[PDB]
Amino acid sequence: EVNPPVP
Amino acid sequence: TTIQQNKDTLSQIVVFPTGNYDKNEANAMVNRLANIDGKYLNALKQNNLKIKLLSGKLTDEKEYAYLKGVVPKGWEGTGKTWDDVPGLGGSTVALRIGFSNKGKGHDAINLELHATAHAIDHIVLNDISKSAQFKQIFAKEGRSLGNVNFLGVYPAEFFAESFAYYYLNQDTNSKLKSACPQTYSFLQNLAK
Repeated sequence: EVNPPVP
Repeated sequence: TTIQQNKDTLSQIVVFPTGNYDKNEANAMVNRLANIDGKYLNALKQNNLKIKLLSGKLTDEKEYAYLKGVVPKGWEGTGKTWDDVPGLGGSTVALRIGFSNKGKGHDAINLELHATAHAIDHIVLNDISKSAQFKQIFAKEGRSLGNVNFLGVYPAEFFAESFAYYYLNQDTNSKLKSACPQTYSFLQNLAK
């Protein structure tokens, strides 16, 4: 799984 | 001191890039990670989770090339893809040196703590951000930290950002306590 930071 | 121990634990988890990079800022990123409770860092070490610090784009790494041109979840409409995203967390952790601070291609309170929180959520805590307990806390307080179209919609993102607030420094820890008291108590008990 991958999660980005806050845009 | 516990911080020294945490820095030693991190010396077994952090991977520095080859070639030229900002060694001072990479050390600063590690020092900020050392504020995370040792229980989580030791569990990351035990699971051989590597925190990869990068001098280039995430998608230049072989393991993230499949994300080229892919718009991250919650980044719809920004016009950016993973190619432009400075950090990634989950089953792995990868971070661009120099992009820690809010506004450096992202609006997280701190890049490396937010990303590492995703790995702690997913690997160490078996996706506790999706648990019924956290979903009830997320339903009440998930729109109290700003960026409500992102933190207020994805509990894993609310968990990661709250985690980052809790551990970055005393100021952000206090802000979280005031804004999200149930989340704050949840994280406090999580570390016991």
